[PDB]
Amino acid sequence: ANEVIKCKAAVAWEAGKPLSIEEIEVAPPKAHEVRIKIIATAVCHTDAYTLSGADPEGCFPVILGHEGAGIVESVGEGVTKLKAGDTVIPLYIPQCGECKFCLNPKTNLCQKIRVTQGKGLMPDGTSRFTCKGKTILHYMGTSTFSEYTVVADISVAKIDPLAPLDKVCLLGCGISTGYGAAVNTAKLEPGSVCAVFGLGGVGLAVIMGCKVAGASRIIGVDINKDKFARAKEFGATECINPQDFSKPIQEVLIEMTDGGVDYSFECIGNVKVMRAALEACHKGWGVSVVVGVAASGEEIATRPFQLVTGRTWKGTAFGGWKSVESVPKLVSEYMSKKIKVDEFVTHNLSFDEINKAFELMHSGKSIRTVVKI
Amino acid sequence: ANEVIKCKAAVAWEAGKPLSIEEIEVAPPKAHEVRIKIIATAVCHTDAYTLSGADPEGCFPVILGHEGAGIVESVGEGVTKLKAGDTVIPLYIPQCGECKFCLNPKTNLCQKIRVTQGKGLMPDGTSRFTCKGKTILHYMGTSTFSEYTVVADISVAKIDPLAPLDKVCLLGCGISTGYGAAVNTAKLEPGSVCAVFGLGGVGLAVIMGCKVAGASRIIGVDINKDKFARAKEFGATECINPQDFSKPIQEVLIEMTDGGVDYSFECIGNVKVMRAALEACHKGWGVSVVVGVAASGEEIATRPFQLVTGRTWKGTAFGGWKSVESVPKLVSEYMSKKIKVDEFVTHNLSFDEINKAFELMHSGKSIRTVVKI
Ligand SMILES: O=C(O)CCCCCCCCCCCO
Ligand SMILES: O=C(O)CCCCCCCCCCCO
Ligand SMILES: [K+]
Ligand SMILES: [K+]
Ligand SMILES: [Zn+2]
Ligand SMILES: [Zn+2]
Ligand SMILES: [Zn+2]
Ligand SMILES: [Zn+2]
Repeated sequence: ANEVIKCKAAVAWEAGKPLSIEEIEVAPPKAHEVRIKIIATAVCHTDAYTLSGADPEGCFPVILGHEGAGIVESVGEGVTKLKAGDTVIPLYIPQCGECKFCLNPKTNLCQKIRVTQGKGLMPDGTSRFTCKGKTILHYMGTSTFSEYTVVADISVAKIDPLAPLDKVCLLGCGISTGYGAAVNTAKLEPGSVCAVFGLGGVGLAVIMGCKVAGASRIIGVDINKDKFARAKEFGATECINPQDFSKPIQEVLIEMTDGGVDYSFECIGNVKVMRAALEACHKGWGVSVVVGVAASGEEIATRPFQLVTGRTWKGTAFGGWKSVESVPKLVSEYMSKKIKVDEFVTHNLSFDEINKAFELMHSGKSIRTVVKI
Repeated sequence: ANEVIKCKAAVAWEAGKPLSIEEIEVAPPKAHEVRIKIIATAVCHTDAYTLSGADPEGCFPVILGHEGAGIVESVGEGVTKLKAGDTVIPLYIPQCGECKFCLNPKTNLCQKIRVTQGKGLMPDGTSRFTCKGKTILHYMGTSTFSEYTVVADISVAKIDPLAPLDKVCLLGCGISTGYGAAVNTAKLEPGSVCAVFGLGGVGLAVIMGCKVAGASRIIGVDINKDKFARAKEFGATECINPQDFSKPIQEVLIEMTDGGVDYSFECIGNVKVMRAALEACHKGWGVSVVVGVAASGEEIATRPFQLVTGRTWKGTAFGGWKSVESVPKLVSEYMSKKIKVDEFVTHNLSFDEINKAFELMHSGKSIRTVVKI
């Protein structure tokens, strides 16, 4: 049958500390669970956020990581859609396909296993990870920073067997979220004028999506000019540095587009930028999409007049993609060269050097660092 | 040859004081202007809001009133589509039909004459009103509180000649705004679950709209239980008084609807309630609409999480109706008994008793008081 697996994993023993490569034990999959051999994983700002200890919802010890790609090692009882050998991507936003949310076309926020996932546990209320006699928690239902992870069977996307995993693992969060924010949440029309705040991975995917949608103008906004070049390569028609102006960035964009942009996207998680992103939208029909995850407690604000006169404030989680359905298609779009993925990889590292991925993120030198398990 | 007209008008010489019935002069229509004989007018909370002085940009002396219906008395140079005798409704939201706003299907906010109108002046930068050697300012481009008023030729809706003016004057604002908020802004689908905050004329019109759109549950919310009976009559499936509960109203609504409403409308102009209305919306697809009625002066707020997890914050002005082409149709819908108007009229007064219309409103014992000129 399926035996316990002894492998390595990057364990987060405590908030504020770097990850530790430990020898852990991964229990076999129980009913409706699948054990996956992680081949490649990357670091998202959210992983770092939780690791810092700033996340009031974060618990330790825990195995982080939610951008990964691997191969099904084994499945539990009741699982028939997935089998050993299947090429897959773990999903932090599952798709049971039977709940109120999955059944509603307007959302992708499946709630079937949210409760247990938030507690870093499998649906049955227990963890599949142990290390040196201690229970180690799951993270975002994925825990991709391990040679082997166990996820709910509704948290799995079966993808093209030929997809390069050291690439598509990025579709686990960043690229998909940004891309979807443009084509799913905003659904911008050809010819639209867009503004993108934050030119990191997510921001670049937004630009990518805006270009796929046929936007006439895509204005990149970032205080770090070093990110401009790549933003342009992705489709940005122009980039502006807020520090180069002496007035509110909103005013700069308004004057720059004769009224404001048709669509703006905040990809940083900064509440002040979110407000500016909203107010930079054109009167009457402007739409602003919050893609970034702001620190707990922080709240956004603006004057109701902004909404009364036509602006709309929206947000998105994982680009609004119903995970199980979409991810395989997104991988196919990458395979057929409809969207870019490779362009997001700025660095490559081995599992033992996973901490450098975190460092490269803070230094803001990279977009995405792919970790080879 | 149009001459100066000596007539009666309700002038607001200053804020915080009752309107003064004065004898004024109304200059003839200059190029592209229309002089209308007001037959009936009503008082909207906005009129009282300006009068109270609580409005930052409120200027005096001025002739208030923006809910009116009348007959074209004469037209200025260049006016070809309108003539003496035409049945009309003045519009505070114009429709030049050629600026970028009028040409865009996503908005009704024509900007052609915004600037001058905001200053209580006609497009040429001057006022047609005078009284006792003093120039009196126009209001919202309509100034219906006069036997005769002059408006830009793009601020005029030509309506069905058979329409009872002592009725359709309410379509100048309140009814149209609430109704449009439901069918244009929200565009709620049949079966939708709704919540309406503020059960005044606007709220009742929103309820009527929700009913026309085929909403399943329509929850009226107001701290004044006296407004419940009429709300039910308009279609509210039930009403709740926030004061009958300890927990925040959004928590109450969330509990009542197993997650929150699909659409919520704030019809009071209170930023705290606006936040409640937004958070009272269901996760994933909830949409809250701020119905333009004030200029609160303050700001609205919430946690980005609300938007990230699916809720959408919108706003509306005059229900998003492209005024010149819509008002006539709304009149036709009332004529065809598709929508209600008569049910909004709770009191009737003569022009001389116009101040009483303001009293009935502040005491919240009334929906709409139609003033017969
Ligand atoms: O289903 C739910 O209740 C909540 C779903 C959470 C989705 C919001 C995304 C927050 C940031 C994490 C992903 C980006 O790194
Ligand atoms: O400034 C513009 O272009 C359009 C105007 C936006 C104002 C919204 C209307 C609110 C006025 C009070 C409600 C009617 O008494
Ligand atoms: K759109
Ligand atoms: K809708
Ligand atoms: Zn992420
Ligand atoms: Zn589900
Ligand atoms: Zn116009
Ligand atoms: Zn009004």
